[PDB]
Amino acid sequence: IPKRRTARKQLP
Amino acid sequence: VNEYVDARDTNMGAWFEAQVVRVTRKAPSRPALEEDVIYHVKYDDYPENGVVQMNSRDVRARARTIIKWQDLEVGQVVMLNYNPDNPKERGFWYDAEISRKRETRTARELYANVVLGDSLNDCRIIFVDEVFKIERP
Repeated sequence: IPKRRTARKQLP
Repeated sequence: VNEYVDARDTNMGAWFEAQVVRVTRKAPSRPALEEDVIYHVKYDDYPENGVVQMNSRDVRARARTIIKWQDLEVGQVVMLNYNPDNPKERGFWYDAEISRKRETRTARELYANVVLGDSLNDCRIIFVDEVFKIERP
């Protein structure tokens, strides 16, 4: 499957 | 020929692309527990977080099928993109239930109840062309 467009998880 | 899965982080409630590394047997910690299987997963874009131990509920086949805008109905449970702390920006993939759909010559708006763990009712979904069907059984 083509990779989905997702934001990056941020730290606290 | 593969073998592709989605992994749900248990604290954000969102699904991320991942792979299964090991399957191990979790002996019951108490009499009120049965011998269940653990899935050891690693996130494709977060290999710094190492391996995570999850249960079959938080691992499922990777989302492959987009539901076209014209084929979205109120009441369907889908995986869509949403950012809770910046609703106007790109976010993460959560399971949601479509609550409202509207279309005009100018605008295409969709509202859904986003599951994060808690639930968020009537979230304005930005990416109405990137709504995935949840793969089962």
